Amino acid sequence: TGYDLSNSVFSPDGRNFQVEYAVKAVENGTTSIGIKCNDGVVFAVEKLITSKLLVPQKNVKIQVVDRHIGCVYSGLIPDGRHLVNRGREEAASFKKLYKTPIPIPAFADRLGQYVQAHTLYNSVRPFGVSTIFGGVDKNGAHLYMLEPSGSYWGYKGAATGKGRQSAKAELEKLVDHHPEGLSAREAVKQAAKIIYLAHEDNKEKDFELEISWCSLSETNGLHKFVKGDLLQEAIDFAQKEIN
Amino acid sequence: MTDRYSFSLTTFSPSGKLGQIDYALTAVKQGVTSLGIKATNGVVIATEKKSSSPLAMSETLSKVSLLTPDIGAVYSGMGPDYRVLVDKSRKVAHTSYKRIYGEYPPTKLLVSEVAKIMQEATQSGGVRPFGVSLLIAGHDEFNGFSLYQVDPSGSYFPWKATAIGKGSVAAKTFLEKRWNDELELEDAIHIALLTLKESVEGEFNGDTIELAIIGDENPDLLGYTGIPTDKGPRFRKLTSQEINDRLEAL
Amino acid sequence: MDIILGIRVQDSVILASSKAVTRGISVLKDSDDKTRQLSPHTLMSFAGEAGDTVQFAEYIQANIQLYSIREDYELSPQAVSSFVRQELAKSIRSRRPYQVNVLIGGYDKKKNKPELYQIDYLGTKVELPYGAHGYSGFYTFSLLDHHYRPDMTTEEGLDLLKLCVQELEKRMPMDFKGVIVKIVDKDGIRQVDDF
Amino acid sequence: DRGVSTFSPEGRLFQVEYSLEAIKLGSTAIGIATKEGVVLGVEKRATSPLLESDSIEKIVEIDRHIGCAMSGLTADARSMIEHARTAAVTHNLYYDEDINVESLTQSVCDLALRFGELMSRPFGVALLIAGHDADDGYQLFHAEPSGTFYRYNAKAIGSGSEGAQAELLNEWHSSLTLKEAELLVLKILKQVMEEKLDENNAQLSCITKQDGFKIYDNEKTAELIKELKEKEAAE
Amino acid sequence: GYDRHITIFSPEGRLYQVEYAFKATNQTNINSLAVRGKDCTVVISQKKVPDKLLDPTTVSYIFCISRTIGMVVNGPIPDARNAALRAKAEAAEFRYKYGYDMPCDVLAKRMANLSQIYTQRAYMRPLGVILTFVSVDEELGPSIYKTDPAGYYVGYKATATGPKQQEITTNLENHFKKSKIDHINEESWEKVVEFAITHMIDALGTEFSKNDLEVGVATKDKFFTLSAENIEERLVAIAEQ
Amino acid sequence: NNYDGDTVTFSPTGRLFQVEYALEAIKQGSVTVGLRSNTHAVLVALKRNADELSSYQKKIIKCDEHMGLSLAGLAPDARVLSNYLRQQCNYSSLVFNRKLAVERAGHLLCDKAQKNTQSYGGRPYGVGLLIIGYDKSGAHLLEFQPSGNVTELYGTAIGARSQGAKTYLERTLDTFIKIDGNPDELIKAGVEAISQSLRDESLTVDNLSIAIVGKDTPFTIYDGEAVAKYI
Amino acid sequence: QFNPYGDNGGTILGIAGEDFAVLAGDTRNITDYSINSRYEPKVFDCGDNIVMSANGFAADGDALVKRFKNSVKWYHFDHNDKKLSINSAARNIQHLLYGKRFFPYYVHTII
Amino acid sequence: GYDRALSIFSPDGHIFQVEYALEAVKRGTCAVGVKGKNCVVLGCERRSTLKLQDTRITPSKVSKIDSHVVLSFSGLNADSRILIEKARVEAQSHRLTLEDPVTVEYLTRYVAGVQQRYTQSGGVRPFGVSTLIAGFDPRDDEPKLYQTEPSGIYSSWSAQTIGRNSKTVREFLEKNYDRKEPPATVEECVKLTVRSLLEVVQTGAKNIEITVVKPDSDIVALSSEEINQYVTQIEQEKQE
Amino acid sequence: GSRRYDSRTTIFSPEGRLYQVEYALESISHAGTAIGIMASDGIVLAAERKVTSTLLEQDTSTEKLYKLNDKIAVAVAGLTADAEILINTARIHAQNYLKTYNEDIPVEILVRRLSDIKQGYTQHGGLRPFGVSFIYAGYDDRYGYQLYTSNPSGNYTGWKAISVGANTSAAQTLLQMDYKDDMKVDDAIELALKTLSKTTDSSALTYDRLEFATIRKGANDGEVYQKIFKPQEIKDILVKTGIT
Ligand SMILES: [Cl-]
Repeated sequence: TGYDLSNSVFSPDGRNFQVEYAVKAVENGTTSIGIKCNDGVVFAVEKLITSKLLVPQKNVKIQVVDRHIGCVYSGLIPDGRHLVNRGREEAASFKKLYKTPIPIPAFADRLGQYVQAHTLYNSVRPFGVSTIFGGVDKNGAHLYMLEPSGSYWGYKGAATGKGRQSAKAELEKLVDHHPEGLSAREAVKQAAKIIYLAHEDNKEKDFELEISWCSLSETNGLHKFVKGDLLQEAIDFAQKEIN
Repeated sequence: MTDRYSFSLTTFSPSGKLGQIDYALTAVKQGVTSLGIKATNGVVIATEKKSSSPLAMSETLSKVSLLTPDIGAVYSGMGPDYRVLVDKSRKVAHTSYKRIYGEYPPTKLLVSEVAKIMQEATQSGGVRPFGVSLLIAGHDEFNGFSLYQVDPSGSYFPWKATAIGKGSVAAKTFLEKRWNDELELEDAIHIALLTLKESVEGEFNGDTIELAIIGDENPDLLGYTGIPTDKGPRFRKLTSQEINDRLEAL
Repeated sequence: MDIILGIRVQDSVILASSKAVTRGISVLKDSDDKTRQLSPHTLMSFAGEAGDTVQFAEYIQANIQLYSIREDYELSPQAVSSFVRQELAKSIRSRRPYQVNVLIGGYDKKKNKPELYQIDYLGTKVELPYGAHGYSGFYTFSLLDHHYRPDMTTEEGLDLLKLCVQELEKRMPMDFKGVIVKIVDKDGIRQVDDF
Repeated sequence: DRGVSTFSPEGRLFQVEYSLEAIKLGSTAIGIATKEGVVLGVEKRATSPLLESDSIEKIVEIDRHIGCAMSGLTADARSMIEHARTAAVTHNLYYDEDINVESLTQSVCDLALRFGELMSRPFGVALLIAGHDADDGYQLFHAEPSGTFYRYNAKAIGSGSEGAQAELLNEWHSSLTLKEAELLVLKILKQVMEEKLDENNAQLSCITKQDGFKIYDNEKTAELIKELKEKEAAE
Repeated sequence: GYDRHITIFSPEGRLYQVEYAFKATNQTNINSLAVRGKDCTVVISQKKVPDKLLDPTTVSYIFCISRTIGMVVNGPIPDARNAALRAKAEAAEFRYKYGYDMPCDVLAKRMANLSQIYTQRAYMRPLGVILTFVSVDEELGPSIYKTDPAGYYVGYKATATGPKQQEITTNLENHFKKSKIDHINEESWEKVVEFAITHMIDALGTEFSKNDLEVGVATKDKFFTLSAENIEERLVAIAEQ
Repeated sequence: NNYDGDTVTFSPTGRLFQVEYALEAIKQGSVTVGLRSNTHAVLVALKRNADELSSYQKKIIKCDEHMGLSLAGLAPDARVLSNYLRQQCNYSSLVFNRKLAVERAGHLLCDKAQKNTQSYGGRPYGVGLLIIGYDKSGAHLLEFQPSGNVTELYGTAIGARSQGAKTYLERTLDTFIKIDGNPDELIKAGVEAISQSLRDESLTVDNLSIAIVGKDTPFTIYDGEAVAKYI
Repeated sequence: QFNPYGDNGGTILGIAGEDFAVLAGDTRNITDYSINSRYEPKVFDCGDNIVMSANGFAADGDALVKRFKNSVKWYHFDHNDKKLSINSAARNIQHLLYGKRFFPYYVHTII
Repeated sequence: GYDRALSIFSPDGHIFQVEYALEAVKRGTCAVGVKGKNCVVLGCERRSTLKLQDTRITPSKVSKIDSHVVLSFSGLNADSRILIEKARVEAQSHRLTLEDPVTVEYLTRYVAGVQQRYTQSGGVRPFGVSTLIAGFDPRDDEPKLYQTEPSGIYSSWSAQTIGRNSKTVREFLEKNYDRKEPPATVEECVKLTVRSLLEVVQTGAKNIEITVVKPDSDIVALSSEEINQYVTQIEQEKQE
Repeated sequence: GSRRYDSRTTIFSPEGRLYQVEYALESISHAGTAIGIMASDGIVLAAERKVTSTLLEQDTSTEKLYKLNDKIAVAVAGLTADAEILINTARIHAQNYLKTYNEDIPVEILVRRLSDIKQGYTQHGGLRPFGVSFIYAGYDDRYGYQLYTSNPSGNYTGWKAISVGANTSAAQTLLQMDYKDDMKVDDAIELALKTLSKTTDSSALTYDRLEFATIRKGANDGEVYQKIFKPQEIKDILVKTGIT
């Protein structure tokens, strides 16, 4: 034993226990999700209201990369911010050299290789975040989910954090019941519902819903936050479904 | 990041042993038997092509390697460590010698340069020693034919004949009885094939044996004509057919 | 600075070096000693660009004095001159070269021989019976060629040196305000206070 | 082993807490700030009678308006003094004025936590920095290897510190004269010192606006010791 | 016992981190196979999409390294992509510097030398992957060269990698013992892919749908991966004889 | 236990012990309170002395004309972080002729604190900060933790016994938020909040430290007889 | 060849009274024979009851004034809000200017 | 580069590597310094375990730093060469810039500073060496004798000893050295130095080295026979 | 991080010893014995090759005696590979000194330089020390014939006669017994070989298990000649002295 004390050390299994311990921090965090729709993607996150003193709508968790990519994560919030800061540098240098904005699959590997790099050495710690991200590029909509190991795949729906099993079950129903596809405005409503259903795992404290989206029709392919009437409409829809 | 291992991983134990060097020699002991025999008009180096799978093409894996036109090398121990050493050995033969003096290094000096690389892995920060013992056979104008062994420590010794790896103890005893100072190259090749048969279990033929010589100049292998002083490489790898021919007279 | 001479006689080396220090228009000093003692039996005179001359001389002095302490031993004049030459030969390909010419007069206590070395700013070393830098040689060498003998006494060397200085005072346009003369022999280095 | 900059479970830096233990072993140094000046005094503590005690330099000038006393691993203080002197002179060069005592203290304290894996460990010495400036008048600071500095009306550091500090607690008031402070340092030093206090194994100094920072002669201090003995015998 | 944590020799003359990296290789539980035709080199690999939420088009362990070189990986996807990106960079630089397309075997050696460095230098860990490189080389013809975490590499007539490699290896061994040739004597790559899939079915004892496989084909001057419908067509032909 | 030797090591339950120990240093530190209305933001800090001869450790640091913070924990670390903020505020002014947004200041502190938690050799910051400011979107109050977590709040408190002041503010939320255009009443609410965290000791003239920033109010600190009004 | 300097013209005037001081300057900014601006402020209040003007090449003038104002700000931070005396300001400006000895601020500064 | 903090604090407030460097000094051969009225004498033990030595070429225990200052030591011999070299360089650098040779105090302060730097620098261990530095300041006839040690503390001494059995010779010197009247002549000072070594040395043959430093760069090392005369006279007076 | 695996080669024990230096010396105590003996008219270097084979090519072999310049040579005891690193450094230092001063390097200056390098590996860098002890045999016009030794600590000392490697305790006693100051090279040759013959762990001392060298002013007039003995010449001197 001692294989779990240092990062980048293979145990006799062939496992890197430090990465698996980073996963435990991710599992401890709040629920975040992603939904791929017809012409775009929808992100949503559970924000735990620790106290009444928290200013509503201010501690924004979802982050934009470039103008067309949305990133959300569960786990150690600073680690997620660090990863997005890198993502923005990657997306900036891509656009600088190649003119076109970074494609989503291209962007996904930039994050992937960076997170994987933090499993190669004992002088660094793995990322304590699963990141769900995506957007609209020239080849259409893309949703990705990136783990502490550097592992990522494309997704129809994605979920991570403390309510991930609850969320995943709900996402699987949507995939089955909508083979032809889901619209952007539908996905916003469903995202609101799924976060509300996934809130049963963090039921002690009440929460604040936050949603964002990229959609070719609804937002011109750009990332925008769901605000005001459209947000309240999704909250009402979500509140109706739990009761 | 940064290589934060700036300290030695090989250190002296209370008994005065350098543990990692001893363990590297243990790894060499587990490796497949290779040998070298020096004759009056040539040197022969030989080893068993231990194929990891029958689907693998063992011709692609070269255990016997040309370092310079007149110098060749064979090993026992860890193949990957040998492969990078051959790359470095070829390069150093150019950078620290040919690009200065306009000619290839003599066997002993190239050996010295290889030995230096292996010693540095025994003292430098954040590395283990190389897990190979080399046998370097070669010729140069002023020293003639020579055969050297190089160990993980970086220590090198000149030999008339020797063996390393799996069945070295038995093979060295076999060579001691057969070797004399009047051997011709063909006699040395014959003894090499006899000695190497003792350590090989399975198939024993030109496809499972690798064998090269440092002998006469090969003007057919030079690739060009018109310069009288350039007469071609003394290193020559024996073909699968050439080995089998000599196995009939065995 | 201007005029530096050197002459090796039977049992000593004599170095004559001007006293004038001119800054374009005015003569700022008429008593400047353009020499440094490197070791008890080795003296270096020098001439070249302002600042560089003294900086270089003192740098050499410090290095030889450091060697003398470390080994508890005086380097031979040949060894010191070779060290000095290398420093100048290194200097000439630098970003800003030392613009300094030197004479190294020394008495080798091992061989019991005086030795004069002339080294210019390029690192061009020559051992000589008599030497000079700059325009000094042009006036004096014809006199030295004629009168010099290898078995001369120190007193004969000084007389020949007076004749060289007199010729310089007659035919040179610059007033170099006379010379400080120093003798390097078996007993060490001393200054001829009346010249 | 473990990191040099490691936090303990209580929320303290191990190395900083251990350097504080080294300072407790050091010789006693006492500072007393008054409206007529600040007085700095130290226990020399020679390890043998053959050691020429006047060579023990535990009180040091930083500038004309700032003095400094030390306690602990006194060799560590040399680079701190050098920095303090350089900071004091450099500020005068840039601003054509004396540097504020606090600002000097802050500059010294910025070095303290520059250690890791910069230097390899914290300083093993505490400093009493005493001075005067036009803005805040006579000041006494206590600079630790944690990077923290506290201003004090009076302060004792070293092996007899907590005993001396309790004594300073009672004795200090805002209307002390310089002569009263001098005797008070000598009194408390004599109390906490192992060996009997005299002019050779204890040193005094002060900083006044007029004369600046001055280390006291052994002849001058001897008179203040004799003056102390008589005034204690007087009741 | 720190001789098992970093890449230094144990008393036995063994590198335990290298051996444990070989065990990380089978963590995906995927079996790959590579075979050579006359004009082509075919590589097939099991595709397992366990989660329904996954976009199955993005689940791939086959990579297009250069126009001519393809690579399949046995091991975790982060290390696989680490290797893939590097091999792409190396292939591109090689073409720029030396004026011709990087051969499959040279790339395999270069990647193997990199993997050797991680076995000697302590700060760098080995990648827990086995890289099987495939091409139709302009000099050597159809080529399969495989690299592991030990920094070992060798050319192959055919090969197999994964948890059930031995069953596949022996199946292939027995076929080449009959035919007595170093390749699949077949004109079209389509039939060589059919051979590959058939002999994986026989070795593993499992039937495959179009979404259970992943196929890569190397021909002269291009390497390409088959779509689900291209594989389906392949599976139809197998079933009809 | 075995996973607290450095910051680079996760525990088996996914915890960073060195960060948690740095967090502990804040709880040992003296209490400080932050609260705001729509017009003004206020810091109230209980300063701590070594003994009766010593001065009271300053708790509040000014970062710009429109921004500043109160500290709790290692004061040198607050000096480093406040100096970083001063520079970032200053860079925003010099380059963009733009006062730095309080939210963006929090984001910068978060990211600076994060790099220390992922790399080998270094250590986490051992200090908690309460940043107040007035920018283009009105009054703000942030809570910085050296884990990296920065949180915008109406009111809060950090340090020893801070839970008492934090409960009081949680009750008073609806009252003090409405104290617009009245700095003295907002300070009174802060002074009354910090009073809930006191035991044995009470607020004296050289013990209390108050700062305020607002609409037409630069960040100004009040110490000594300037805070005698509020005692 | 690129010439990094320019002449923006203008004229300034400082006069020290017994208990006061004035620093005047025209508001015209020019290049060659053209007027750039008829009102471009040249004399600036830098805080701490100090006024400053760096006349000549306006870009270097604006740069220096900007840096001194910044020096005043950091003087307050580093030294407990102490007032920067006019003599101290002057010495600080010497170091700013001399800092670019070998690529000067092409300005005549008056405070 | 190798950055590892080797010299660090322990829970009890000690830097063990500095303290273990002192243990290396305790192992080293005894060195002694005694200053008279117009001279300083540096005595040094040579352990007689090593015979068949070439005493012409073997590194002498006392080293000249400049023509007016000397340095002896106890502890690791290899380590002492590094300090001596640095000191010698600084002595010539001081002459070059200040146009005046080092004071004995200055030279000591430099060597002590170097020793200190090695106790809080990454990747390095402390010097296992204590030194005795002695000499006369330029144009000054007052004798100077200083001591340094691995920690970097230094101080001046009327007389002092370092190395193995230094406790015994310090005991001797503490009763035999009078401050009010130090050894008035060179003879008296050398005699007291030889006497103090004879408490520890074993045989008074080639095991004692003596170096006498006088004002104005007058440094001479005594020969075997000259020292042997002191050894003879001391014991003949002792037989009474 | 990396700290976990750091042996810490450059630290003091509680007793004030350098662990790695002590263990390096223990390593050297198993190496083949090398002996140096200085006479009035020259120096002798004799050294024992370690358990050789019959198939070792002895005439082209060099494990013990190396040439630094025309005036100075060294006998090695310990890791041959480590010694060769240091030997090439020393060879360069000698040529650097020659280039700078146009005079051959004095023996002690070369010895000090090498010894300072070894010292560096014990005080800083975190690397293991060189597991080598040298005997330096050399001549210069200042001190004449000189014998020195250096070891992994970087400490060096001068000698009239000295042994390094195996059985030095026994060897040094035998040398101390038969050595005299007025001795000559031919006598020193005999003493060196007699000492090895008695201290050797082998059954008998033969030509094939020895390297041998002499630095002599036995060169035509005032100059010095290094003679690295050939296998046949070592065989001849063994018969002459009466060992075989
Ligand atoms: Cl390569």
